[PDB]
Amino acid sequence: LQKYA
Amino acid sequence: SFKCVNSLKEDHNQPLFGVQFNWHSKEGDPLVFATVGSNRVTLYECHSQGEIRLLQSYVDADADENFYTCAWTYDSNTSHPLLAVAGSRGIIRIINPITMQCIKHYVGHGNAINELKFHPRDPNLLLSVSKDHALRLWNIQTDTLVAIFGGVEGHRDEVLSADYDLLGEKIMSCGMDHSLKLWRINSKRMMNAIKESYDYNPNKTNRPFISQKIHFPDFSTRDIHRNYVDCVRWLGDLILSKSCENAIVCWKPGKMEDDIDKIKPSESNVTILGRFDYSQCDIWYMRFSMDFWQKMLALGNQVGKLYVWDLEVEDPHKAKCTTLTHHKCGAAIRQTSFSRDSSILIAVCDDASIWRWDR
Repeated sequence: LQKYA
Repeated sequence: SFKCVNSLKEDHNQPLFGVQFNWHSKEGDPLVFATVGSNRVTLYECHSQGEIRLLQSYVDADADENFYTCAWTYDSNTSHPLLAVAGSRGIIRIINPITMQCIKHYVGHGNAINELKFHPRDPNLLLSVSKDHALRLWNIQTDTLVAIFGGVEGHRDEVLSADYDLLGEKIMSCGMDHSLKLWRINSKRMMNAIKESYDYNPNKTNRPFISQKIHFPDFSTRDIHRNYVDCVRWLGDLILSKSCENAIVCWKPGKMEDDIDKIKPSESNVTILGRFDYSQCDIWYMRFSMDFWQKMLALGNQVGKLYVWDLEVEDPHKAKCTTLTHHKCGAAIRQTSFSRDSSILIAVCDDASIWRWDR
């Protein structure tokens, strides 16, 4: 799970 | 229908995490919007032929600040618009948008502030939601902390978003614990606390102002999404919320016929009224927005595509989707904003770009 692509 | 008329990029090349049109702009003045990213907030004016005219920024003295969110209000005595901004430092700044002076600031949250929202009927009541798992309600007329919404029955991880209902009688919050929680602020306790916050003048008394500690939501559910819930909005008595699962869910507490104001804190049921699916929005902190009248909803995804749903239909699941793409818009869209007359839609991106769509 990431905040950035 | 919407057409892309212009784009630009800010010089810091960092993500723009927020964008908001000023819906309190005066009659006959041009439409103005704010962007937040890096350690700055910037205002722009929309003009003819797609022009996006750069005005002036506020740049934080701390190069390590990162602003995440902004929200417009106005000064209740003078009518002049004000802009609240916050982010990783957990400091709320109230900015005079004319001069971009910081008028005052508020500290309290234990960590980063992920969203700011102003009360729909009271321009002085500011809600902040924080990485420290709490929400805080501020009165920016008397500079008081009215209430903290937290406790072990509050959120157990970062709060990512919240929204007031139409009349500002209740708040729905959401965050990393996968939950959505209802907090009523028209209780006798909270109405009294807001009234007392208006009567507080530290130059005329010896007491500090006592904040309410609200440790129990009036409803809670983890049955809508299965991951971080990063944006929530009331649609009348219904809720629109999203996670990073490529869906906005339309739902309500209780069973189909249950009145929202009869929902008890032990309510175990929810009702799903529809779901708007889309693609390629697997990262978190991606916010949808609605127009002033709540006739439409816009969301960008992580490869620069815009989805716009027409909600002017008899039931939520009948919403009509339109998509907007541009071959040069390929970075993640963090937030959108409609102008108050709904004639312009702005999207802001992880590569510091700003995209203007005119109807």
